[PDB]
Amino acid sequence: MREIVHLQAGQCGNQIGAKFWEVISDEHGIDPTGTYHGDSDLQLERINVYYNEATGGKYVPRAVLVDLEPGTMDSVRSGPFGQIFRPDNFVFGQSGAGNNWAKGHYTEGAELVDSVLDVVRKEAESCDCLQGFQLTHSLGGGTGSGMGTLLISKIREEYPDRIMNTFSVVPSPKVSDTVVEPYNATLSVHQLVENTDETYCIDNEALYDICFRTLKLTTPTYGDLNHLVSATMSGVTTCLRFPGQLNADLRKLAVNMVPFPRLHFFMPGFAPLTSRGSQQYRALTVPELTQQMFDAKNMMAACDPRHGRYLTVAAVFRGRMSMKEVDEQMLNVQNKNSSYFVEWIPNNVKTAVCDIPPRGLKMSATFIGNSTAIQELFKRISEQFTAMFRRKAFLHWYTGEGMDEMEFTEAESNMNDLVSEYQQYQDATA
Amino acid sequence: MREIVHLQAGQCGNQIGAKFWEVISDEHGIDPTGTYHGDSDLQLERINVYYNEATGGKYVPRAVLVDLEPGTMDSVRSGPFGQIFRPDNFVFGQSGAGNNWAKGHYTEGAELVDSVLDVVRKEAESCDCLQGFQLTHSLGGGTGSGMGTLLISKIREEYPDRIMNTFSVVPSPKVSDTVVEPYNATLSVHQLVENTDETYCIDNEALYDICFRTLKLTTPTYGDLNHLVSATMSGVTTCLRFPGQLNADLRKLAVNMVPFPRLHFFMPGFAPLTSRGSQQYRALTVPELTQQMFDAKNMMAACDPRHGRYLTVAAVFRGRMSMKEVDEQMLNVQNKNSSYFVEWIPNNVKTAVCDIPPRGLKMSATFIGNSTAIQELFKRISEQFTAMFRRKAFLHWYTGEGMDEMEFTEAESNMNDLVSEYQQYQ
Amino acid sequence: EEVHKEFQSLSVFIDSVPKKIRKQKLEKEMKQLEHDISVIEKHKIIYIA
Amino acid sequence: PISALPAFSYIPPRHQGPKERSYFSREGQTGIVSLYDCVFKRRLDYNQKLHRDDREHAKNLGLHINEEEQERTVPVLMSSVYGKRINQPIEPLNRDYGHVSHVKTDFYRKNEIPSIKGPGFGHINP
Amino acid sequence: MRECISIHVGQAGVQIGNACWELYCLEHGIQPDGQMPSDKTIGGGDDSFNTFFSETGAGKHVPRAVFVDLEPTVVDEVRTGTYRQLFHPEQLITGKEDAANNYARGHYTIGKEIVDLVLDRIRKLADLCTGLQGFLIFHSFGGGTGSGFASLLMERLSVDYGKKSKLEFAIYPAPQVSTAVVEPYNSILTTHTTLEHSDCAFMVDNEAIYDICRRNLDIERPTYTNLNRLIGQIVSSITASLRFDGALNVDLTEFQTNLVPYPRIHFPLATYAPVISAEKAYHEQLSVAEITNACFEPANQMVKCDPRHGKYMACCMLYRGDVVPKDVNAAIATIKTKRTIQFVDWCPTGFKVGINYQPPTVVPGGDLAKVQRAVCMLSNTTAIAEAWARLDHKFDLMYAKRAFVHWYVGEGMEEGEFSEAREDLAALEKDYEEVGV
Amino acid sequence: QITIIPHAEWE
Ligand SMILES: Nc1nc2c(ncn2[C@@H]2O[C@H](COP(=O)(O)OP(=O)(O)OP(=O)(O)O)[C@@H](O)[C@H]2O)c(=O)[nH]1
Ligand SMILES: Nc1nc2c(ncn2[C@@H]2O[C@H](COP(=O)(O)OP(=O)(O)O)[C@@H](O)[C@H]2O)c(=O)[nH]1
Ligand SMILES: Nc1nc2c(ncn2[C@@H]2O[C@H](COP(=O)(O)OP(=O)(O)O)[C@@H](O)[C@H]2O)c(=O)[nH]1
Ligand SMILES: [Mg+2]
Repeated sequence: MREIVHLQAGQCGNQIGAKFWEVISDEHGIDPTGTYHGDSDLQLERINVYYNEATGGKYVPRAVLVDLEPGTMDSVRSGPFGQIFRPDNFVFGQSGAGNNWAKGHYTEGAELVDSVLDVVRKEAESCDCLQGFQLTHSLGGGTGSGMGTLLISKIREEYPDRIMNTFSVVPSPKVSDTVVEPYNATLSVHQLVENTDETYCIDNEALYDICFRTLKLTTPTYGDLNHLVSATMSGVTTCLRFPGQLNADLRKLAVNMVPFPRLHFFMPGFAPLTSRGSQQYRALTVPELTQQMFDAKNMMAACDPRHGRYLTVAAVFRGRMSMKEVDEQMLNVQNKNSSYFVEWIPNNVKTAVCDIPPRGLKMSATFIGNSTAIQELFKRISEQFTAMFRRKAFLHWYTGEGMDEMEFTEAESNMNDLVSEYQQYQDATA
Repeated sequence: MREIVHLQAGQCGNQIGAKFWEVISDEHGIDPTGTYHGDSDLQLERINVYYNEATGGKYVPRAVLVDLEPGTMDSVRSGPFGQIFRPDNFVFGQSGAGNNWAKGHYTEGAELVDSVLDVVRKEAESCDCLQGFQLTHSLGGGTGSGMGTLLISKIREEYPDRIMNTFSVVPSPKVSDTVVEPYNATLSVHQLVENTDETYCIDNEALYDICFRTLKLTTPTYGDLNHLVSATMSGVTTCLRFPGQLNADLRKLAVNMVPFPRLHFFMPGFAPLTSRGSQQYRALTVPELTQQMFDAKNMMAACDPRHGRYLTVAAVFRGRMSMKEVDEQMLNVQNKNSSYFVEWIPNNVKTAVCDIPPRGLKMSATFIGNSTAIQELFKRISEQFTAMFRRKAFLHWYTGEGMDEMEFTEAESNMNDLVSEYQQYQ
Repeated sequence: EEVHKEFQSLSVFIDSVPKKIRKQKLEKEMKQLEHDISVIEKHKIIYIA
Repeated sequence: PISALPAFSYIPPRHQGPKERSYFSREGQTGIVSLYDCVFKRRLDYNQKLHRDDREHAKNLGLHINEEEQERTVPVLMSSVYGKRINQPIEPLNRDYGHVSHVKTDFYRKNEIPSIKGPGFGHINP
Repeated sequence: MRECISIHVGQAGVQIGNACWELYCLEHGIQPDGQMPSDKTIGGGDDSFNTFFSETGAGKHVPRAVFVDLEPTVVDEVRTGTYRQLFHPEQLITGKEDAANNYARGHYTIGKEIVDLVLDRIRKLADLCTGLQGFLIFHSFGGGTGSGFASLLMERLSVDYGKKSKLEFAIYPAPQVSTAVVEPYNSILTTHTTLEHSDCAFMVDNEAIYDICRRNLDIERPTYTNLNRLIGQIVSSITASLRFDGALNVDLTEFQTNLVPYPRIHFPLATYAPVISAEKAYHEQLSVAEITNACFEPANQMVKCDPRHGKYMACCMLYRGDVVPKDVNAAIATIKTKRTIQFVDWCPTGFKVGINYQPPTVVPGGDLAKVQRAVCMLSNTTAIAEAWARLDHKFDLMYAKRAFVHWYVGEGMEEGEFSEAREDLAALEKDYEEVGV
Repeated sequence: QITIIPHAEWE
């Protein structure tokens, strides 16, 4: 009826997808075996949006897990919810790309994209009415930054009308673990802006800052980051999964969120994040939820929104509640921070409601923002990329894969033009 | 609806504020857990002036605790009622001031002030209608006499209409534990006079004096000093929290004690301070308290009101009586000691009665008076400060903070101007 | 409570490593006890072997 | 410590003994027997009368102060003093001197147009 | 049909309303719920309880009062009192912050927030009433709200209702005992509006009821509630002609005409008789001559002034209970044949006699013993102006040195209003002197 | 609608 197909690319994408499937299996009450043991009827009413039926009352995740290295599949299969995934959904090559975007995109991607397209077509013709594709990768990988964009191109050719959204892990300038990371970033961002309906930019440095200060965990593993990303990805589609006072979906948020096709980059945020010390002294209310989602520290991205202007804001609420506190609070948060919102769009805030709370909690809120500050991180990727490219460094690995010299120039030109129009939309008069 | 934010700076103010939060918890019925075990539901009607609410009937104090040293933080953190406060309200620095005012006020001040505004803001929009601010510090420290003068400077710009009251502790020359004390005090009094609606001066030496003679306790610790201060603060706000025959608030008095904006230093007093063996030979009657706060020995500061003229006088009674005799005793003492009152203001005394009595004694009254005796307190500081400043002793520490020498002369000039106009009003 | 009161008695600024480990010991007990009371509230009937 | 133990401070948690050892009466429990239930078992619903869930009894919900004043033999609230002993009997009310509107109760009627038809059953027999 | 509207403002107004509405409800038989045990049906007097109460759809009786305070607790104690369901909820009007003994704050800064709300409420009660007689408005000169908000509200009501009469009952600051130090400023600034926007006012000082309650009633320890009971009994004596029939019923306009010789002279003094306790009432026979002689004693005046130092201009007797016009005539002849009592040369006949039937009742927890007859006296005389003179002296000693001026100035009024009001009060005292000539 | 716990867990 309204299905979602979960694409999972690279090591980072594979891990966050495993965590996300774990979280939504917890919400829908699915054991690691495959049976349903939840209590409420509504826990199994729209289960068919992530789960495909199998004999014996089983449910299989509707995900495609792709990697050029077979190693991460062993870890995924050895995870807690490891045997829930169908073995035929695993698509793996024999050798990776070694953080090489060109190797991921052109040389070694060409053999595996056929298998990915085969399994994706089988999955797509499974569901009767498919809402679209939801992909998880990192722009600093070899495969997710590489062959993932190629898959995005092929799928955007195959199914033009379906909504596709990318929960993309963006590298930070402060903390970096790869040197050709700017190369992969500038060769990927061009693909995302050419065919992407919405991108959600997640940054590990910002997630680590959240771990340091907001929750105060001493040893933040990557499981914490993947749990937070899973919470965000659930909160995006809770309204589609469950009934609410004011229902919505991916198209509901996207059509309302994209004033112009070139602007589709969004920063996410999760409201109820408090330390175990902080749980004792708190009055859990929509006021405090709004304060926590509107403070810029809680932001999941590496950009402070106070240096830009919030183009548009969407809030999806989870749990039972009364609309009036929300409407007055979005109104007054529009009123006080008048400078941080644009003047050419009245009522920059769009709200959606779902009645069913997340498991283990009563209230929650997910914030999706389009603001001007996100062009900062793009300009810093440009500052790194031009400084590395001016000396013609690290290019022989790419040039051995058979592409020209002009693709870097056109990608840099494209992202420069994007930040140019972004800044001109910042500087606009009503 | 009518709220108070209780700031907390310095080691002195933190222990004073810790004692205060214990006492009023024992008036509204809050356990160290933080639940309401109270018997009267009148105890739980107006608890939102001091306390914020949380899930499950939890009451958290509206106090922002600040100090430049985290060590004193652990002490109140280890106190009996240390468990009610919110750790987010615990904001503190790493290096102390070493009892240097310019270090607090300027050098180590800029970093930690920004953090404390956010929480002070955060409590402010939590309340719908905030009456004003409460802050406890000592005028001899490095933070409370330092930072504390900086905090009140910013909030008066940010909340001009709101009333700010300060239970500032004033050093004594007879018993002194600081030698740069005249330097930090003279640079503090200038900050209060330009921005303060009302100030209370409290001296530890007279608090020791009351314990030695009025109470005759063998070993008065600092805990007994803090409670006596604390009971006065509860006596200020008892009419705000609980209804009484002639209700009042902090603004009912505020307009009533200030004839001119420069004069806001007052004489807090507590009425039922009796020795231990005296309770046997006693019969609790209203004139007994009337005789009790109008002796200067009950005064908690270090100046004799018999050496000045009482400008304004307040006696806020707490407990159930009737108003007829207390007006007579108001009128009796005004006609008797006419010389020590000013002539240009007939009816110098303002009275208020709140019905709810304190726990442990039926009868309690709080005396707040503005008299000319306080001018004997600033003059004694200038007698010390000028001796320091004439030889420029202890100057390199303050001069090491980058501040000029002009600030010393203006602060003396302002306090000399203050006592000059205070003298012309005598 | 005693675990959380101990958690409450804890120092706000935790710079030392032997502090940083003794935070976790409580949380290991804290998660355990919360888990046990959660499952016994699920049903009033306890059919056990 | 023992020397740091205070000289006169004796204040327990604010609970009183018997009704004799209180300015008030009717001692009762806190109402909560486990702070785990207090902290964790919070309420999923929101009450519409209250604007803040924390302000549970902001509009005097489930509080019986008037009942407690009538229970206790003396009015602690001094405004509760002015009306307490109305329940005691007072001089019977005198009523015979008070205005009554004969003009409106007799001259002015509602309807029934009596003059036109008189075919009524059991009437005009004075 | 005779109806009167209460505008009680201030803590004093609210407490006086408490006392008065208790007195009215026990006078008429209203239970605290709002249902009398027998309404209409068994007999029933419709005209008896519609001067103060109004009928609702469920047959409940609503008081015709407005309680206004800028501080919450004084009205919150009523909202939680035994008459919570008797009063109307929207009738009780509160504010978040008060004037804090500032006429300027209660007049220009804080009053304008809720002035529209109180005036719409008053318009609703005026809609409810069919024939409105007047507004009884209760306040004090000392309190900031009770001065500033009262002045602004009655200056609004003057243009809202040109003819509908206004009876101002207010607490006058006492000569010696005082509960504030900024009260002379507020009283002086209130006096302008009380002169220009009133028809009859009853400024009373607390010390007189203190000394009367001590001397006659033998209570060594008086409280505010006893004073409030006495004031409520005075108001009930005033309204007895509207509530219950009499041989000579007197409407409010009757004594308004027969108490005000000149438009600027509208400040009478009220007295009540008899005020005795039960133990002494055991022994003393009570008659018309004795009670009317008790009325003329200067020690029984509710205002600290000696009428022997002035001259009576007009006097209104309101007899109540079992009284007989022959005894009234004998008493008035006895009074007129006294040299100590003086009258102006332009008033050979200076008396307005009214007589009712129903005796005053006694309030539970009250102080007065039951007496089958009673009387109230409203005397317009010139001995009152010395209180204004001493208040002017106190204000002048305040104003020579500009004390407490900065509070008002920072509020934002213009300073020569102080001297303007001083000049107006000097002119009023001069006019009283001219009539005394 | 019944809790089931293992013996080791219960111990
Ligand atoms: N007779 C009488 N006088 C009262 C009573 N209550 C207050 N007053 C007088 O009112 C004066 C002050 O005004 P209040 O009514 O108390 O307060 P307010 O009118 O709300 O004005 P603010 O004080 O500014 O809040 C005092 O000086 C009292 O003498 C009362 O119950 N009976
Ligand atoms: N937030 C987050 N990032 C991860 C995780 N695992 C890997 N990454 C990021 O992924 C990047 C490496 O991606 P890579 O393995 O080369 O992708 P691939 O080449 O497509 O397989 C690193 O910079 C990591 O920061 C994870 O669990 N969480
Ligand atoms: N009354 C009282 N005074 C105290 C107490 N503790 C400390 N003081 C005073 O505080 C002063 C020292 O303050 P300090 O710690 O330097 O303040 P800070 O620099 O602002 O932190 C001393 O002169 C003491 O007399 C207390 O418990 N009660
Ligand atoms: Mg008042």
